[PDB]
Amino acid sequence: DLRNTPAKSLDKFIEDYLLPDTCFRMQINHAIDIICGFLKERCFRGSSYPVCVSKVVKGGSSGKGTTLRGRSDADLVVFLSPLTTFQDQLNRRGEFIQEIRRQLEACQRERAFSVKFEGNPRALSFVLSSLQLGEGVEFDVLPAFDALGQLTGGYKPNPQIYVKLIEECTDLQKEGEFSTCFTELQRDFLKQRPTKLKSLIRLVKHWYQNCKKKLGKLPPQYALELLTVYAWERGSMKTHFNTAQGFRTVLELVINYQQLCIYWTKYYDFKNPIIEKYLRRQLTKPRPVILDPADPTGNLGGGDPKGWRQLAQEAEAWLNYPCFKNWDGSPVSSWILL
RNA sequence: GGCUUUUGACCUUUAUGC
RNA sequence: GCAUAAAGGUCAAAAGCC
Ligand SMILES: Nc1ncnc2c1ncn2[C@H]1C[C@H](O)[C@@H](COP(=O)(O)OP(=O)(O)OP(=O)(O)O)O1
Ligand SMILES: [Mg+2]
Ligand SMILES: [Mg+2]
Repeated sequence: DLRNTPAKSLDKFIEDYLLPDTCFRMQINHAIDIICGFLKERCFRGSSYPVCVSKVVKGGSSGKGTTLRGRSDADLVVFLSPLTTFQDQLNRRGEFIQEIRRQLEACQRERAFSVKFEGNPRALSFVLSSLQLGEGVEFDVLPAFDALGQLTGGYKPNPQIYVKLIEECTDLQKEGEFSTCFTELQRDFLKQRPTKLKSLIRLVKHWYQNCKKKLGKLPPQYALELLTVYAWERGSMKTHFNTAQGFRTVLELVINYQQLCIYWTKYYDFKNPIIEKYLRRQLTKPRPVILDPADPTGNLGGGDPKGWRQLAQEAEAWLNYPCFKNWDGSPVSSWILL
């Protein structure tokens, strides 16, 4: 029980309940190998029109290394050559959702594996079960347009790519509805972080699931991850820190949701006039404001004022729980941010 | 400090797709 | 070169146990 776990033993809680088991990371690497192989080697050979898979991006928990044991998805982004514009991705993702299912079910007719389902939807979702899986791994398969292309790190994406995105997102009314194209940037924001930050994120995520079971409608889990990176960057910066403090710090950010204005300039900045103007309007929006580091149009925590109202009421309640109290019963401190 | 596990960086391969 | 999985090597971060 996270609620009754002493603050001192939070790292032990993460170690044997949250950190991936070797069995788990073996279960996942295999399940991915099956589908990556499937997508590349059979799914689109039989071409009424040449469909080429340029990439299959491992994203979400798996890509970042923020997986909860036995509870994390496998999120695979499929970059297709026929998808050439963002609107192409919007207009044609559904065709490809339906085709991939059709191929998977054909591969289920052959006894290669089993699969359980489940423009309009964003992803194909299913539980894959092979011989060496059985209990099955859950999947989200995301067809997407390669807006970034192949790229060497240590360099920002071309700002023109973001000019296109912003113009396209506002010509239409779907801001942040193309975050998928920038999954590699979403990933590399967390993937290279110090180890214990990912651990802390795992802890925050499990706490979040325990609120989802209780409250139902809630802000995206990604928002809470970004809050944790924010809490870490502003209140610590050490590879070695106090988990109970960081956990309390994130909870208080959630409480301070009516004041949050958070953004990073890792993949975009204000040098380009069109981006500069858009970003500045974004920081103006009602609180909280949590910009996706990979997508300036992606405002997390922008959807539900009620969702944060409830999440803050649970976080407030949690501050009295044994996990924020030391041996002597004194409260754990929270970091003072920047 | 010892043992182990998790998460990464870089380097070299193998299969596969582009 | 990029992407997935695997194999070898070099380095590192943290955690569990002692
Ligand atoms: N940018 C976003 N905006 C709104 N919702 C999002 C966004 N990104 C993800 N989600 C939601 C939709 C999905 O149904 C749900 C699952 O995301 P997911 O890919 O599984 O992230 P994750 O892998 O890091 O968390 P998990 O621990 O569940 O695996 O989160
Ligand atoms: Mg996932
Ligand atoms: Mg998912």
